Amino acid sequence: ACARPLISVYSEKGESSGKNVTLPAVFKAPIRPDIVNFVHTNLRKNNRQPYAV
Amino acid sequence: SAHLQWMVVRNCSSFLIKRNKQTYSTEPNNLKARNSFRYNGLIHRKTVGVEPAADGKGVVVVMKRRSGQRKPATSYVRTTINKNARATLSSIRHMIRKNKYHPDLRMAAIRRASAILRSQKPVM
Amino acid sequence: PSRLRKTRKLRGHVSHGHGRIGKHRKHPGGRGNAGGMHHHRINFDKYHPGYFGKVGMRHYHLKRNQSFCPTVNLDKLWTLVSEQTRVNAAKNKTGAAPIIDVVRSGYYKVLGKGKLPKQPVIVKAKFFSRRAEEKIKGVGGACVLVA
Amino acid sequence: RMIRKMKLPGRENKTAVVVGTVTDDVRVQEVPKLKVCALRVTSRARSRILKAGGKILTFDQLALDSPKGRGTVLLSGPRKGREVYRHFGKAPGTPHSHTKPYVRSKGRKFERARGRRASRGYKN
Amino acid sequence: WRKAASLKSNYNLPMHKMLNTDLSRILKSPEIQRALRAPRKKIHRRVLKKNPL
Amino acid sequence: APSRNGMILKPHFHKDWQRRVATWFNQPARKIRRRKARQARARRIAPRPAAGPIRPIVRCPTVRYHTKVRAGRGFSLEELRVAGIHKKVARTIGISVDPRRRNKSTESLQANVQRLKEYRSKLVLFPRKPSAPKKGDSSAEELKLATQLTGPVMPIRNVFKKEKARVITEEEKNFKAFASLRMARANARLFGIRAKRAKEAAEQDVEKKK
RNA sequence: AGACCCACUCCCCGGCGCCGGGGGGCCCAAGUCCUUCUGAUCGAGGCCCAGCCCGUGGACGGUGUGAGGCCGGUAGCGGCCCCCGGCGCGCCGGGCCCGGGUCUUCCCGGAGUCGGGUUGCUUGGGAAUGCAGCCCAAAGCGGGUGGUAAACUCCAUCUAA
RNA sequence: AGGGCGUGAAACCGUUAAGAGGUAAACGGGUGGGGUCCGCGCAGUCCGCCCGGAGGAUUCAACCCGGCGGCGCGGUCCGGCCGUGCCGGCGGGGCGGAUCUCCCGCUCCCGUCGGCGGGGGACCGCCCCCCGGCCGGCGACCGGCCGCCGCCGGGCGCAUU
RNA sequence: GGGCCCGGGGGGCCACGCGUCCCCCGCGAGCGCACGGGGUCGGCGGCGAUGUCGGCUACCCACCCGACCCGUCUUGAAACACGGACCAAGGAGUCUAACACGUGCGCGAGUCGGGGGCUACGAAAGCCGCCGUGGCGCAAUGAAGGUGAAGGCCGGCGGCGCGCCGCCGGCCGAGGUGGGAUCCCGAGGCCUUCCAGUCCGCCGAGGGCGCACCACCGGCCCGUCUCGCCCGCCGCGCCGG
RNA sequence: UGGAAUGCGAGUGCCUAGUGGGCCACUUUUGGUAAGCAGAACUGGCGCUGCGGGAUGAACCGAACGCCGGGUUAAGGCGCC
RNA sequence: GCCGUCGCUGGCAGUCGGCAGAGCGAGAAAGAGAGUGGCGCGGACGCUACGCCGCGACGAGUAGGAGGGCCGCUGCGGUG
Ligand SMILES: [Mg+2]
Ligand SMILES: [Mg+2]
Ligand SMILES: [Mg+2]
Ligand SMILES: [Mg+2]
Ligand SMILES: [Mg+2]
Ligand SMILES: [Mg+2]
Ligand SMILES: [Mg+2]
Ligand SMILES: [Mg+2]
Ligand SMILES: [Mg+2]
Ligand SMILES: [Mg+2]
Ligand SMILES: [Mg+2]
Ligand SMILES: [Mg+2]
Ligand SMILES: [Mg+2]
Ligand SMILES: [Mg+2]
Ligand SMILES: [Mg+2]
Ligand SMILES: [Mg+2]
Ligand SMILES: [Mg+2]
Ligand SMILES: [Mg+2]
Ligand SMILES: [Mg+2]
Ligand SMILES: [Mg+2]
Ligand SMILES: [Mg+2]
Ligand SMILES: [Mg+2]
Ligand SMILES: [Mg+2]
Ligand SMILES: [Mg+2]
Ligand SMILES: [Mg+2]
Ligand SMILES: [Mg+2]
Ligand SMILES: [Mg+2]
Ligand SMILES: [Mg+2]
Ligand SMILES: [Mg+2]
Ligand SMILES: [Mg+2]
Ligand SMILES: [Mg+2]
Ligand SMILES: [Mg+2]
Ligand SMILES: [Mg+2]
Ligand SMILES: [Mg+2]
Ligand SMILES: [Mg+2]
Ligand SMILES: [Mg+2]
Ligand SMILES: [Mg+2]
Ligand SMILES: [Mg+2]
Ligand SMILES: [Mg+2]
Ligand SMILES: [Mg+2]
Ligand SMILES: [Mg+2]
Ligand SMILES: [Mg+2]
Ligand SMILES: [Mg+2]
Ligand SMILES: [Mg+2]
Repeated sequence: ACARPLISVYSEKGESSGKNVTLPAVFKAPIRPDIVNFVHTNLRKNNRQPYAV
Repeated sequence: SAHLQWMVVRNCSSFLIKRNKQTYSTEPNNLKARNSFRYNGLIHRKTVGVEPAADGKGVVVVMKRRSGQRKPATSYVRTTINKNARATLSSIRHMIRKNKYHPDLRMAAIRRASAILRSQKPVM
Repeated sequence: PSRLRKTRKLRGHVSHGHGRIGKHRKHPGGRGNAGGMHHHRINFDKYHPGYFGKVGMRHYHLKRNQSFCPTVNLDKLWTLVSEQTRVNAAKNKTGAAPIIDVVRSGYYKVLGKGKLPKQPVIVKAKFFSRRAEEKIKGVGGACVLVA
Repeated sequence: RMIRKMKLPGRENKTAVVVGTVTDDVRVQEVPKLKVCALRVTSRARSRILKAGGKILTFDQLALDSPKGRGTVLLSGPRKGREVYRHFGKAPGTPHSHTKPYVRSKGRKFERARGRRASRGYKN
Repeated sequence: WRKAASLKSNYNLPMHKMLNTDLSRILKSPEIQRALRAPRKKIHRRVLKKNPL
Repeated sequence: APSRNGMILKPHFHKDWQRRVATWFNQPARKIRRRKARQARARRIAPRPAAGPIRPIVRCPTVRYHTKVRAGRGFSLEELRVAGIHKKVARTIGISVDPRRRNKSTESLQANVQRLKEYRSKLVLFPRKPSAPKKGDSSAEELKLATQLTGPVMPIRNVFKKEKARVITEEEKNFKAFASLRMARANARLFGIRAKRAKEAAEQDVEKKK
């Protein structure tokens, strides 16, 4: 959880443009499928429209 | 890691089939289509896959290389083997035991290979 | 969610979990806090002593801004200034003590809980407790009053 | 609390272990060199421990360093240090019960007249 | 991890609860493997009781 | 009916509260509308500042807030008079006026007087007739740089006078903070009765004297 | 208002002519290509390397299923045509003959209302928060308020009818 | 699908077929007999190795060429990125600081001397970028040579394989 | 009878090397049968394509044993207790607010932007930080005025007569007793031809540091009471500590 | 020499529903001529509970219940049903 | 015999293979320890660890509580 390799940048022709970017730290952050499901569950309720008889 | 990735997909995967009190995995390089940590074909650094060749003759043995783990384009080495039945199995046994490449999948790979070759014989 | 609640498991069970004998009637015992000095006296006496009666003077038109007086103890006193403020003062030699102005931090009175590090300090506040001033004086500091 | 319990005689160079969170204490002035294993350490507690020269571990690192837990000092936070336990015990309206009542407000008018002073009915 | 977020007023990456998630490397490591008792993998099924008399 | 230990609750739902529920489902649509009226107003008065007239500094009342300053309603007539701005001309050039407000102390008066003079120094004034400048108007060179201002004009901020470490004296070390406070409360509490006793005492002895 | 200084020419009204958001109408990409299932199909297969064609348009509806490409539409700081509006620029006839600082002398306020008693309602407003009836009924450094009735006394704060 | 016409349930009814019928019917357990259908049964499984007969071939092992891959404590190969590592930096900078500190705007005082507000600079903590030294990963992170092994393609092996 | 059934002059022993000292007088190899860690046969027979084989359950019928009609109130229902002729569709613990405890997640002496603002799905999502005002938490206590959360030791002086109180300077320091998961030391001890003595491990009498928690005893803060002697001063007080 | 036998792992904290009509039997027992009456104690039951026996039956006797095969019983029985 | 529940808070990461050596159920503490001197290329299944395996006990139920439903219904985000 400390490796930050170099990521290629590809040209529009689908080839490695020779440039590189170090992998951002955010891609090493903990993967929490339950924090995601909690957050997705509750945020998706926020674009609802009320219904009532 | 494999164990971390297995905890994300053990019960949430497009390849997961739950039906008739059974469970299967339809992803490539799973030797038994089994929703198992051992036989999952995506989460490990070293995986073995056996498929029928594009034409119904011989099998294709897929091995995951060690370097390009994050590079899907060049991660799998595919070898076609179209010898007789006993020679096809002998190659797979050596491709696994001699290289010490996931030795715990030796018989699953050999059992899967015998099943593809059998299915390529003329039907009666 | 309603799928996780008792109602779903109570389908098919007559009485819906309220009993066959006592049933679920509308308001047995009264509505709200009825019966405090009556059929509900034990609960009130047992769990809410002091509930009934009157105590103390009335004060019409209380304005809670007049008694605003946030307090800070001495054990938290040095957090009101940065860390380098304390280390610089502790290691300097001229004997100069830093000024901690608790009003700037949103406090008025200084209380005495805790102990101070052996480091002189000048404290500014509207109010002090007697033990706060002694403890502040025990480390070589002084208390400064502001209006 | 961790500094106090790790200062008892004969606990030098022992790794403090807590299955939980290590929170910072602003009331502490000097932080000694600690080795700690915790589930979580607050952002400010982490800086203070390291700036003092200590070492922070995870529990997967305690195993590779102390597989059997040797040289460890297992520690726990105050379990009764919660507001709820101020409400447990003899009901507030019984003799010598120092239980905290459940009131919506605190002040002269809120449960202090009858049952709490002899001048109003009684006290216990 | 070393540098707080620049475009968020006060934010930093969430800390890892488990730094090495490779459970197989941990378990197979020499250090843990020295502390273990030998496995007891022999199965002792039920013995049918025969009458000694 | 109460059940074991529990708070005694007095919900205020004994009226027809359902007839007067105010939902907030129009909140995002209100926020858009308010913003759209801020933009059309900013375009309408440009290059005048979108925020509005410059407000003064004032100290919040009560002892809970008097350590803080904020934006007041408008500058007072004494402030404008000392700053040489006509009260009726003040509103025309972006300055707010508050005839009600009184200046009790000089320092607060001066702070707003200086605030006005700083504002008058930043004012870029366009001539009434664009082709016919006049006495007070800004030069044509600095009109090409006149751009609308966003946010409150000269925002008001609470600044603290930092004091450096100084060696504590024996006079300060000797000061008694608690005793000084307790005696001060006593003196301000017994002042009226003490003065009464002194007056009566003189009367009692005087009749003995004369 | 008078005096001494200082500074002033654009501000609007009725007409008249010229110049740069809103409503209505009409329009603007691409398969009905080749086999094929069907009562009919919008279905299925295909459409060279490349990948049928358009795509800022793959919302939706219609059409004998199930349609980006058959039609209407959809996208577009797209096109054209009418009308209303707004914002600017000039002319005619009008109105205004306009301001600031300091001194000097002057002038300045809402009454059957306030306030008081009592009654009824009302309020969280408690020796009475507000309102109303009846009685009493003002003052002018006065009057109102200053959340406990009242006298004496300072303060603060506004200026009702 | 025949104009209250999509589908067309249940109750209830007509008829056809089968079975049965004096303790109302119905029901549980246990068999039995008869039907409707199903096995799309009716000379009964399949697989590995071995032995033997008949044959038949993109003929085996071993060798050579080429490609690919795994591993190497290559006891210490070269090149690399690279340490949420540690040391030395005249290193070139950002962030923060209730750590200190020549320039300026306004103001009190006589052209002088002070206060507020606005700016450098030093300092400290952290971070990024540059250079040298140790150990250090490359299993969330690789290339070149060498070695071993494995696999495939092509030769050669032409037959007790 | 008991004394490995004491000692002396035909029938069963889970007796069977020896140097010795002397009480007394550390590995043989095979093979095989089995009352031996739960069943096998390395045993057989008949029938089989147009009327026969298998088909639990399922349709109809029969017989034997069993068998009162449900829901409900009720001590007690098959009841001569009430609802129920039959079939379809509909039909009853919800939502809002408040509170309590439990659980999960985030951050943590803090935490929360919910109101406001900025920048098709989107009325969403993202940002604010001199938007954290504010809420809850971080301090209690008293009707209130108000007050508001450890000490000891050393040296000197002062008052009383070695001890006490008031005052000055240096040292240590957030209590203790009992139990207490875990952790720590380690008498002794864990074998291979035999002796010595090492490296890593491991068991362990006894002894320690002792988490949380509980019981107990101290202490500290606010209200009240009783007793009592002092200390401060710009205000010498019906003052303050 | 953990200082009688026997048996058994204990302690502890929160939240908590339904109930708050009961009725019956051995023994003891109050009122009443008595009652399948009214009222108590102890234990056990029925209520909430099927099952073998008492022909039949809330409580009696035996015994308490996962779906089964074999064996043996209890209380009760063995002319025929 | 079989089903389930409960308990053993039981066992399995040791699939440690020709870079090899198969064990730790056994009456009675702790090492199948490490040293220094005196031909073939072969070896079943397993491990959705929320999984798999073993052993022992047990199983009445109204009011009521709790758990699990790969029980069923309608719509929404993903996926097939
Ligand atoms: Mg039930
Ligand atoms: Mg009911
Ligand atoms: Mg209930
Ligand atoms: Mg009830
Ligand atoms: Mg209710
Ligand atoms: Mg209740
Ligand atoms: Mg259509
Ligand atoms: Mg097509
Ligand atoms: Mg369409
Ligand atoms: Mg198409
Ligand atoms: Mg079109
Ligand atoms: Mg359009
Ligand atoms: Mg008026
Ligand atoms: Mg009324
Ligand atoms: Mg009322
Ligand atoms: Mg008053
Ligand atoms: Mg039809
Ligand atoms: Mg139709
Ligand atoms: Mg119809
Ligand atoms: Mg019809
Ligand atoms: Mg019919
Ligand atoms: Mg018939
Ligand atoms: Mg019968
Ligand atoms: Mg019958
Ligand atoms: Mg009923
Ligand atoms: Mg009855
Ligand atoms: Mg019934
Ligand atoms: Mg009857
Ligand atoms: Mg009835
Ligand atoms: Mg009826
Ligand atoms: Mg229905
Ligand atoms: Mg409750
Ligand atoms: Mg909670
Ligand atoms: Mg929308
Ligand atoms: Mg009742
Ligand atoms: Mg009775
Ligand atoms: Mg009775
Ligand atoms: Mg009942
Ligand atoms: Mg019972
Ligand atoms: Mg029973
Ligand atoms: Mg009988
Ligand atoms: Mg039986
Ligand atoms: Mg009989
Ligand atoms: Mg049960």
